[PDB]
Amino acid sequence: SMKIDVVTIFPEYLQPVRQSLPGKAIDAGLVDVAVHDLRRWTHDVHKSVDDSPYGGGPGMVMKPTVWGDALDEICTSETLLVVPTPAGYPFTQETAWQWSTEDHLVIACGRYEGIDQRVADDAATRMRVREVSIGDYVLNGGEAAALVIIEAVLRLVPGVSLLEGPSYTRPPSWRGMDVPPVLLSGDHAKIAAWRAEQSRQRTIERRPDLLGFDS
Amino acid sequence: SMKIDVVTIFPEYLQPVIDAGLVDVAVHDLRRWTHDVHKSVDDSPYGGGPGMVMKPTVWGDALDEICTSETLLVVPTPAGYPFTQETAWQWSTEDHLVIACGRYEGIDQRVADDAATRMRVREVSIGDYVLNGGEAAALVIIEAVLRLVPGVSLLEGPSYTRPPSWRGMDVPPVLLSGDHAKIAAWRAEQSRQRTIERRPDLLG
Ligand SMILES: Nc1nc(Cl)c2nc[nH]c2n1
Ligand SMILES: Nc1nc(Cl)c2nc[nH]c2n1
Repeated sequence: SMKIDVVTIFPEYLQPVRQSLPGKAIDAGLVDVAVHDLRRWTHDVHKSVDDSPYGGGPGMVMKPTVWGDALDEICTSETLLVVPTPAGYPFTQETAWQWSTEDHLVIACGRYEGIDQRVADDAATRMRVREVSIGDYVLNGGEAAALVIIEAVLRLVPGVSLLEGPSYTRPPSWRGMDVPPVLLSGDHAKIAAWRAEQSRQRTIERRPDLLGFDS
Repeated sequence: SMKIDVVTIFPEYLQPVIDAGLVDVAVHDLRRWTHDVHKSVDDSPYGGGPGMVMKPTVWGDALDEICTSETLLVVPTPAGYPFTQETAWQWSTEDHLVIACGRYEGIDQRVADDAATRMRVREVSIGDYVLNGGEAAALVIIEAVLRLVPGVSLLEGPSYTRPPSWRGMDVPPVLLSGDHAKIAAWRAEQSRQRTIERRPDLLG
């Protein structure tokens, strides 16, 4: 069974991990997900986790000291440390398959302008570290990305290309819109071929990159 | 002022949303619009194959109640157009977003096609991986859009803060130099190197 530890300053926000696909995985005993408040490893009265960036710039950077202490306690040499960041390597379906075989994922959720780079650099001297992005958009922090990664990985664990075209179910006519007749015909070869043509049309239109075309 | 309605069979997933003003996020249990005592939301796919397809009659009723002509209907799906920061900026000025969360096998296509005859519909993916359902994607979309609502190229390089020395690693001395033109040039080179290494697709 897999162990996933999530470290965040917003532990309550990782509640969606519950009943859902990850929730079912947890209750089936296929994974254990534990969420940790980063502030647990602070020592000052104000529980500060961030400070202004060296060299200037807007916002705050998360302090290495607190993160270092947290990861010391939670990680081992076998840990795969996942660091969600807009500046990361792309997280893809291939990545999800790869991580689905891991014994222990630790996900370090950052906020503000991110985590002092020395945290990942230091961790990499003792364990495998993967800084990853889940897409080309900006988030306030890594927490929502952690949920996406957990969803993409867990649905692949034992025990749990091109675009899929349109799908239909009953009734065969609805608001004057009919299900494509071929889908009702029971002709496997014809259905297979129609579904391939639909997938091609959709992939060209929506994701031409998947077929090696521009945009 | 933006209103976001999310429709899902997992309302608790999305439930915990700041609470600062002109932004209302309401979550709706899709089972509210089911017709049968079993509260069925999906059915076997026409043409065969694995999985289930979400029912058009249920989704049709839900969207009829929740949507208006002004609504931007967002449908998270792995088969979508890509959701990008450009998309986020566009949607941030919308008065009403409705996010229809379904299982990845899909909502019967007639739902989106019907809706598109009376409102703007956007089927979108948030990346190149499959999720079992659109719920986590909706969280990402809501976050990416709302942080662009006032008061609601190249990769960035490494950042640093106190202490100047930690576990044998010093903050790059240039950042402490007070030469701010040089600091900008150093950061640009860091960005170049990181983009080449991690995201060469961004350079062409
Ligand atoms: N904070 C954060 N984390 C991850 Cl993985 C991201 N992927 C895209 N934007 C992102 N922002
Ligand atoms: N179910 C689902 N939905 C959306 Cl928007 C996705 N975007 C990428 N993978 C996805 N999977």
